[PDB]
Amino acid sequence: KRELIYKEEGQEYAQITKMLGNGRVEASCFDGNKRMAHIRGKLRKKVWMGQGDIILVSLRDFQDDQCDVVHKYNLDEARTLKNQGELPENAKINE
Amino acid sequence: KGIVLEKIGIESKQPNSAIRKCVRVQLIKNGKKVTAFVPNDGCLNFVD
Amino acid sequence: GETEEEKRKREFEEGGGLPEQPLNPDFSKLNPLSAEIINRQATINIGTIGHVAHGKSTVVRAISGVQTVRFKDELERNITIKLGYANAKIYKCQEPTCPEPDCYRSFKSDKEISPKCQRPGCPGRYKLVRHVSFVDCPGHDILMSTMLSGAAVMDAALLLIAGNESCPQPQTSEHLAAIEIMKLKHVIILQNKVDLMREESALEHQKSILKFIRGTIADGAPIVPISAQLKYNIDAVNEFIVKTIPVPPRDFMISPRLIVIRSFDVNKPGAEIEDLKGGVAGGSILNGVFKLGDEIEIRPGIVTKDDKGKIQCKPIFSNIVSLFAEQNDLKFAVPGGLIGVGTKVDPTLCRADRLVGQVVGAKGHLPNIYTDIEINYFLLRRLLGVKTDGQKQAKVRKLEPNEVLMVNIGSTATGARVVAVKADMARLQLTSPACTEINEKIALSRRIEKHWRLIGWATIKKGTTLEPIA
Amino acid sequence: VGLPYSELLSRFFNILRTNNPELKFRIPPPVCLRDGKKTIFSNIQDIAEKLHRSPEHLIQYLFAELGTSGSVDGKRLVIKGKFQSKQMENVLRRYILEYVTCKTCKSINTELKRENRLFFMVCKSCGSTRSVSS
RNA sequence: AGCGCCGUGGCGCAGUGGAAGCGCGCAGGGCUCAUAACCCUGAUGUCCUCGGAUCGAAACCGAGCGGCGCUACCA
Ligand SMILES: Nc1nc2c(ncn2[C@@H]2O[C@H](COP(=O)(O)OP(=O)(O)CP(=O)(O)O)[C@@H](O)[C@H]2O)c(=O)[nH]1
Ligand SMILES: [Mg+2]
Ligand SMILES: [Mg+2]
Repeated sequence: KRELIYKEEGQEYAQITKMLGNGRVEASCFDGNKRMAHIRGKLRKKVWMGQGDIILVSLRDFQDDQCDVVHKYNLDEARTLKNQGELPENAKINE
Repeated sequence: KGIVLEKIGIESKQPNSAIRKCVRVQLIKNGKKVTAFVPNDGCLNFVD
Repeated sequence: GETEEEKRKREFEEGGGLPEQPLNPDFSKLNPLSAEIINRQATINIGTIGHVAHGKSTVVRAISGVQTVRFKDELERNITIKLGYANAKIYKCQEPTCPEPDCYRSFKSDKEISPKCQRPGCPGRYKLVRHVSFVDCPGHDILMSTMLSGAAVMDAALLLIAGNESCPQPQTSEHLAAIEIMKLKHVIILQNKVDLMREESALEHQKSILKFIRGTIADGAPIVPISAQLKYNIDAVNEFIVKTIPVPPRDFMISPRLIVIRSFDVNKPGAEIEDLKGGVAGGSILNGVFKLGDEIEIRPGIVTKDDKGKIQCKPIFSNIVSLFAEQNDLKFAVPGGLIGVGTKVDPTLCRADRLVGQVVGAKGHLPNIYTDIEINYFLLRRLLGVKTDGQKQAKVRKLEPNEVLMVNIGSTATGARVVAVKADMARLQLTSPACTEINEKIALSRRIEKHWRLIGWATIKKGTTLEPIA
Repeated sequence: VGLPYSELLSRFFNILRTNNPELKFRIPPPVCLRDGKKTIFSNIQDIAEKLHRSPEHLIQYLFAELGTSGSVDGKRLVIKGKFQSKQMENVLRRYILEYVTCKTCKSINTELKRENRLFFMVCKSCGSTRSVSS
């Protein structure tokens, strides 16, 4: 049972609103924005991202319009984070 | 010569994977907009 | 622990009740405000005009309380073709102690002669100022004929303008102009939406309303802020109805006539035929007083085409079986009020759209059907009811020979063809017959943008008559 | 002369202020609960009570815009299907636009009632006569 | 308002007269390297409500309810 990862100073939690083609996604960041994210390396074709699943995405200082996914939460670290309260708790996502 | 408008990071091709750091520049001579890549490790934060 | 109905019945018996009309009263001494006339009939016709989808049946239902039905599946919501009706009795308090603005109170036709004052702390009883009829008119662009027919029937007018929407709505202007055509110079203005508007937005709307009504024939029309749904400021409207509209000159000297506008068949389904009723012509009587047991004929009547294609008119003779007005069966009917003449006319002759816009004459007179009617016409400079997106208003073009125009002679809905056009005169040949009695106020409209658009006015001065076959 | 007009306007404004000194931003945040091939709307009772509409009619409209069927448990709606909160939010907004919100006046007091057999929703804040059934 | 209908297992149809029906659904396992297609097997219903005839009614019918298509708002 691998430990979860918390957020650090520019890497923030988000939810896939719906996944884009050609290796992109649209992530509603839990800041109020419907940002566009790129599926990074280390994560492209080994950990499949499903529409509607809480994830971690790194912002870029020099583009706030687009960001890149980093780590994925398999709805278990996600529910535990919602219990702890790392995200605005109005947008509750669960199975 | 040109003037920097915004700082776009352009996504790499297939066999590689990186976010190559670049910049939109409007050329002073005519005004056409061109994307230019900026070669070095810690060079982007020098573009200003 | 008395039931509400028992209380209402006791208040009705204490309030004077509903008297029964004398079977033979002295007629030359009958004024439109007499008790035999006022407590049971509506003597002044009051209409409502406005743009589509703002609420006119709403205002009338708030005022009187008699619903306009709004029938026919699709027509429960979108638009109606027939006019809406409602009887309103205007009551004012006798007590000078209660302030005048809330003294007036409009009630249903079933109300007593003197209902109590519902204002708290006021023991005085109400007095019936006048009984009025309400002619609701569907304000749509597609529907032109019934608006003009009712406006002919009308005697005073109420224009409705919405608050939040655009100020110079063209349908309101068209209806006001049509009212000005048919000799109606008594209109009161109502701002339907004020609750959703600000104190300065309402003032700007009022300034726009005043700016609109400067070049119109009606000049000093009172303006009233009213609420259709909130059910407030009706007593003041009753006051304005009383003050700014007097009784049009109408006595019993004029010869009897009638104008059917709607046609009602009394055939209740499910009941056996051995117990039936006669066919009803819903008519406005602007002249003539009708009694029980009077023989009367529909002049344009049966319209037929011979084998050669010629037009024959068989007048529809009829014995008056009943004259239903307001709420109760009444002996005499006051001219200038919508009344159902239930005669022994065939029920199928009155199914839905058969007796609409048809003149009728009591025995002792012979109105004439015309095939050719030569008219004195006049036009305006720009059309009304058309929204031009920032350009000049559509300018009326002169008449062309051999053209179909909707000519509404009073109520009669006819589509005429032009034989010739002159400087002030024109000649029209009609397909559907129309009869003329004295002059009849006529409205003209043409087909340019799909549907009918009003153009001006006209009056018949001569024509070719067809002697009816008896 | 418009002098006998603005006076009644002032009286009407005074009556409006006295009767309704308050004179919707109360739509619940839609919690779409997606269990794989299953969908759960557990807050449906809260939306139904915060828009003054019975849950039966809301569920019927849901199964009219969405071509599926579902079960009600306890307050909660379970529909075995994969669907986004985007479309749920859009359908809720459209329902509010044509059912919860009155078209003639900006109000929520209106409720579903019946006048011969057609469904006639009627207003309470003003008392209008509208119909939204299809 | 009357007429022509209907009343479901989650949805759709069906016989109405011997009395819980089938597909679409969904759960489960089966084929498959694997998914879909396809196999097979389940747990759920006042066949709307009150009655009357019947050895028997969900069914034949009436006296009523709700939803409808017309006729047509039928003073
Ligand atoms: N907010 C508000 N709504 C009103 C007001 N008056 C009427 N309405 C509403 O506007 C809508 C139109 O009502 P309606 O009487 O049917 O309009 P109509 O005159 O019959 C249509 P037409 O003009 O073609 O004849 C109704 O929903 C009514 O309740 C009002 O004063 N304020
Ligand atoms: Mg990449
Ligand atoms: Mg009407």
